[PDB]
Amino acid sequence: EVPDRDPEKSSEDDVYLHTVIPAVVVAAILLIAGIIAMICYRKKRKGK
Amino acid sequence: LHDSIQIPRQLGEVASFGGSNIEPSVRSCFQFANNKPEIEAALFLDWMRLEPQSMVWLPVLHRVAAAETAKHQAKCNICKECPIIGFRYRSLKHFNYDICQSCFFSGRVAKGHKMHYPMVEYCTPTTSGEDVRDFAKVLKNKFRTKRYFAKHPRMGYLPVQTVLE
Ligand SMILES: [Zn+2]
Repeated sequence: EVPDRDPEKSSEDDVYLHTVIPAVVVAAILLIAGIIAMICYRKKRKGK
Repeated sequence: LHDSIQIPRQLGEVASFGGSNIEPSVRSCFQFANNKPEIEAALFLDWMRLEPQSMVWLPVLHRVAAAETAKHQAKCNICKECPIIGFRYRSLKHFNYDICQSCFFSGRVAKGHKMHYPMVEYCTPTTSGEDVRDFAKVLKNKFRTKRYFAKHPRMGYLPVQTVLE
């Protein structure tokens, strides 16, 4: 009793998730923050 | 009306506001009030809230008093003032054009552009919405050429534009 078959399809998905995704989300956060700041920033006249 | 125009008479400029003749002001105020027998407070308020010719020296004065310590984030295209302190004047048929109050009243005529075009007056520092609206107005005017209306002589160009505080 010793069966051995090798259909294993290894793929480097852990590295992609650990590396690309955090920087993509950081870039998205920075972009939305910049756009919001530019739309805002002195849209209101504080009279008196 | 007479007591009010007494002050310009002291300084010898009452002719601009129509002179000592107060009767046309009464005629205009009664035309507004459909010849009402009497005039109340609110009617007078509404009558003067539309820049009456003889009374322009009351609001403008206060307006000047409201723009003696205002600092804008801009520059004067003529004398290279940075920043403008006091009034601010923005062009409408041009881009990135601004001039200070002294450069406007005195007439520093830089070669290339004249000062007989519509202007916009700002006392308080402007906001982003005003800037983008001015941009849109300039863009719209850029396609409304061929001199629909022109005013070369001065004749009195006091009510430039209202800021509505
Ligand atoms: Zn200037």
